[PDB]
Amino acid sequence: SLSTEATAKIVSEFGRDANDTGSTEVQVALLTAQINHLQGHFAEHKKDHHSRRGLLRMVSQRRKLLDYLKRKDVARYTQLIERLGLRR
Amino acid sequence: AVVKCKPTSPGRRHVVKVVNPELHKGKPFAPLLEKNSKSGGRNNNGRITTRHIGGGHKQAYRIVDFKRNKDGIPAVVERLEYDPNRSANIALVLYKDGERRYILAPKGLKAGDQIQSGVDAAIKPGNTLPMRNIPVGSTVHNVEMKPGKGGQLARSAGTYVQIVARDGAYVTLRLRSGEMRKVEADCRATLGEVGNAEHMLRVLGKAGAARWRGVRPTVRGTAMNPVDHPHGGGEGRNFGKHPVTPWGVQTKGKKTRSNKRTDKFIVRRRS
Amino acid sequence: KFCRFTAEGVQEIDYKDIATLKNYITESGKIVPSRITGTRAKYQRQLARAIKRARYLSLLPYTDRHQ
Amino acid sequence: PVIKVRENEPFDVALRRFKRSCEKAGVLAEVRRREFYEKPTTERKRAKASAVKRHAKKLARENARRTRLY
Amino acid sequence: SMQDPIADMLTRIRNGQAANKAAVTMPSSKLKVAIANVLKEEGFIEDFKVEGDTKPELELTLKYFQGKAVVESIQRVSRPGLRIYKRKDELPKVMAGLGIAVVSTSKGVMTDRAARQAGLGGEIICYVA
Amino acid sequence: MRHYEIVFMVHPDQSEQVPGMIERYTAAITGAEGKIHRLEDWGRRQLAYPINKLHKAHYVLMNVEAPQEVIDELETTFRFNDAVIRSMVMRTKHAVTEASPMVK
RNA sequence: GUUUAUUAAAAACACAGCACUGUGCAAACACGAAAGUGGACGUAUACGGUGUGACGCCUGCCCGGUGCCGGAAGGUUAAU
RNA sequence: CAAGCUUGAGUCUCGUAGAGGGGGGUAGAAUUCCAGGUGUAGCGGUGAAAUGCGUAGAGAUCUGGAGGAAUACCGGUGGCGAAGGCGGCCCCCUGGACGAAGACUGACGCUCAGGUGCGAAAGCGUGGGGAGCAAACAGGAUUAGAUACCCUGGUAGUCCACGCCGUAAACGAUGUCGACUUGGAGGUUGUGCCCUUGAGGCGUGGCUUCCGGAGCUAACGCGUUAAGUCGACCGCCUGGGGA
Ligand SMILES: [Mg+2]
Ligand SMILES: [Mg+2]
Ligand SMILES: [Mg+2]
Ligand SMILES: [Mg+2]
Ligand SMILES: [Mg+2]
Ligand SMILES: [Mg+2]
Ligand SMILES: [Mg+2]
Ligand SMILES: [Mg+2]
Ligand SMILES: [Mg+2]
Ligand SMILES: [Mg+2]
Ligand SMILES: [Mg+2]
Ligand SMILES: [Mg+2]
Ligand SMILES: [Mg+2]
Ligand SMILES: [Mg+2]
Ligand SMILES: [Mg+2]
Ligand SMILES: [Mg+2]
Ligand SMILES: [Mg+2]
Ligand SMILES: [Mg+2]
Ligand SMILES: [Mg+2]
Ligand SMILES: [Mg+2]
Ligand SMILES: [Mg+2]
Ligand SMILES: [Mg+2]
Ligand SMILES: [Mg+2]
Ligand SMILES: [Mg+2]
Ligand SMILES: [Mg+2]
Ligand SMILES: [Mg+2]
Ligand SMILES: [Mg+2]
Ligand SMILES: [Mg+2]
Ligand SMILES: [Mg+2]
Repeated sequence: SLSTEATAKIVSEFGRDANDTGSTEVQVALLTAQINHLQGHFAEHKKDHHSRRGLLRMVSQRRKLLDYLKRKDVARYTQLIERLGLRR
Repeated sequence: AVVKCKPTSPGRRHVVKVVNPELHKGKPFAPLLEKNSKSGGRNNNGRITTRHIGGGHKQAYRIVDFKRNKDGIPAVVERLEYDPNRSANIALVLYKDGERRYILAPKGLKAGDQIQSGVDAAIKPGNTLPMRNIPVGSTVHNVEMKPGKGGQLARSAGTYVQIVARDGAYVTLRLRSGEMRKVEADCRATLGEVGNAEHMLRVLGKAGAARWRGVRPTVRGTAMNPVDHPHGGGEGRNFGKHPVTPWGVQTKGKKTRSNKRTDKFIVRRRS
Repeated sequence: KFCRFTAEGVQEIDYKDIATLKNYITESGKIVPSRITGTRAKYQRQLARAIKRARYLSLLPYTDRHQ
Repeated sequence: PVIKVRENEPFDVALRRFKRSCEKAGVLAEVRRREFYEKPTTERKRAKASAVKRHAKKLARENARRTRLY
Repeated sequence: SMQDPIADMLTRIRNGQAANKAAVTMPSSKLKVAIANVLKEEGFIEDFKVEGDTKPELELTLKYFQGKAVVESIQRVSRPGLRIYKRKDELPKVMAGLGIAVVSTSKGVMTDRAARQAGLGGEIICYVA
Repeated sequence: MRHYEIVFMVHPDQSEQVPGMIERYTAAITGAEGKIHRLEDWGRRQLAYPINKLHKAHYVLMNVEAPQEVIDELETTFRFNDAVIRSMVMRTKHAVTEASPMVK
């Protein structure tokens, strides 16, 4: 997973109070950072199906989490997509 | 990278092509080029010695350094090129002082890598140093039989020779054929194996691809005449004699080796 | 359940120690089962790994003879 | 396995010590199971059956004491 | 996942009656309090008291007559997979009148007799006998 | 960074230049910014089993806090060198600075 | 595609694919009384020879006999 | 439809165990061959025999070398993992689970027809490897016959990398989640406090084993990890053959 320093930096830069640690944007940023970091892992060890399922679970949670945010209020979801780089 | 081709036509039905995108596109290094005319299988008498040879496409002999006896100065590889005179690829390596040469491309080496020769070098694919410093069990390539003669052993597309023993003056190594042969310790060999390993995966696809390589078709002996070949003759697809060469030498099983000078070096015959 | 460690609190068996580690191997170089030693499940599990490390480092023999 | 006879030891006790050492080491019991091949399927079957029998015999022995005075 | 608080309450009270529990504590709700009022007005339960500020809990006390439980069968009729709505003249009759069928109507959560007297239907919730 | 523990045996034939090897290794570690905490040679002693037809080797132990790159470089150096027979590397979570049960 | 110019253009040869065998380099082999050359300014993923001939399912049994290889325990055995 | 809330759910901060997965190295036991030395008439095998290996020196013993697979004891109704499955050691990357206390996110929650992915072994293609075991096959043996069980050899296979099928008694013959409903004896792994004089005691969690009360079942049996009473969803069954 992400290192403590990286997680703290992401939480500080994506949280309103820099101490939320669990808000929608913070969770999305953490999941995207983990997925991007594991993208380079799933190129030399393509047979790691015991971690590919975990990555798929993370992707599914992120998608359900983003859909909930979009349904609840489309005012930061559009900004979060542009700021983080997600296709949708 | 082997690429299957679409069956748009006969001849294209069964072709596969080994493609390396890292190969340089354009003219090679002109100063190291030379001339290599097609012999055609004729010796200096006009007689065909090795038949089934002729035609093809024009080639040019590129000077490839098989010795690498420059101790000290480390060089850097710039690009890779396809040598039509061999099955492997040639890396254009330039020294820090202005000097470019062609070296046999190792397996893992790519553009921008650095290689140092001499016997003060470090264990790394591409470096050259005598057997007195190469650790036992290493997979060297381009091995020299005698000091200063040049690399001759395991310099094909994907061949290598593994060291198994070294009792001071002689070092025992297993060649690609599968047999052990003692060599002088002062001989030099490049580290690692040659780069292009998928060469055996290619298939010509059509008869034309063989004429491109420059090999004439081979005619079976049984379809010839008795005067032309021992296997020839008959009122059909008849064959009633042991398979032999056109010059009356047994083909299946007959071991043709009479060199007794180089017999103390061979440890065990290939199996 | 660490019978040999209740009054000591080692909490970590080190392969460097051999004086208090050779008591867990018989004369034939075999580890005495926890059923007999009365060792905790985690302590015996890590002591086995420590003994394996010692055997790799040639601190304890694998067999009695070991020719 | 390695049993060296001490100074001034009778042959009977010297051989008895060797026999006891072999029995404790379990050398004769290892060949009897390594002579043939046992698949993991039947190995786990035997292990489970042995555990169940060992559990049941102990339970029956402990539960049979509080009955049948003599 | 908890998808029917009323069914959970019915299961809890039935299990308490089966296991001879004095009272059954559980998270409460407005509909739970409304159903408990009907259950207490018919003598099926002893009493109940909501306890809590942020997370209210119902603490229903069961009633035991001569050992045997007073309530025989409490069956959830309209479950949140098949809604059942009945008119005023189509209301059920548990044990020909000896049991009740709680019905939530426009005027509140009343019983069969109250609904028939008022002259309006509603949707049933559960049968208590 | 990560804390490592390297214990290596080398041949008795060159048991006089072992301090030179130790000095070179610790110089490389401190150049690669590794905090060496514990280092001690156990001397020459017998082996449990004969290794390479010799029964007495020389033991050296070193607990350091060095980066993975220099740890891999040291492992490759040990593999390349024929003087060192066998080297074991462990990854410890804490920087132990206590004496070995060996040295007493 | 090629094949008997000038009665046979085909089911005849070749073919990519496949199998076996020899070949450690001063390599096997061939032309040469020899030098030397081709193989090849190549190095067992290469070369030569022998079989079948894109591709899908397969190559089942047998060394009695003739070849080939491994062994020199015993018999015979030239020149000397 | 719009506002709220944390009890559902998800996240942070710290530790804990684990044959969880992928990749690379390293060390012995053991089997099989190669070379050498000592050594002579047997070795192997079965209820018994012979095929087989032996005077060309077998088997045995010792030395050195070659190569493959798995890692004796630890090792357990023990652990991990959705399942299949996972067992020397070390390193590199990584998934998952639990607990002490702390704050927010505020229903974001469960299931799932199509769809996708993983998926024992056996099997097929390419390029290698091949020590032992072993289909097919060869010989011996019992038997009326024995195309088998037994014995002597032995190819594919078992091994590696990338590919293809998606089959099992893929079993707990029990689809996922929620809460409710007496107990005893344990196993593993945290955590709080007590004089921790012993694996001393009192509580609280996660996984799992055995017995058993009520209840259920045609019975066996399940029985807080229900096959006890429910709620949400999917799949399947409607006589045996034909299939
Ligand atoms: Mg040819
Ligand atoms: Mg051909
Ligand atoms: Mg013909
Ligand atoms: Mg002619
Ligand atoms: Mg002739
Ligand atoms: Mg003919
Ligand atoms: Mg003819
Ligand atoms: Mg004919
Ligand atoms: Mg004939
Ligand atoms: Mg002839
Ligand atoms: Mg035509
Ligand atoms: Mg014509
Ligand atoms: Mg020549
Ligand atoms: Mg033909
Ligand atoms: Mg064919
Ligand atoms: Mg045939
Ligand atoms: Mg014969
Ligand atoms: Mg002969
Ligand atoms: Mg982890
Ligand atoms: Mg489906
Ligand atoms: Mg398989
Ligand atoms: Mg066999
Ligand atoms: Mg057999
Ligand atoms: Mg295969
Ligand atoms: Mg099925
Ligand atoms: Mg089933
Ligand atoms: Mg699901
Ligand atoms: Mg589990
Ligand atoms: Mg029971």
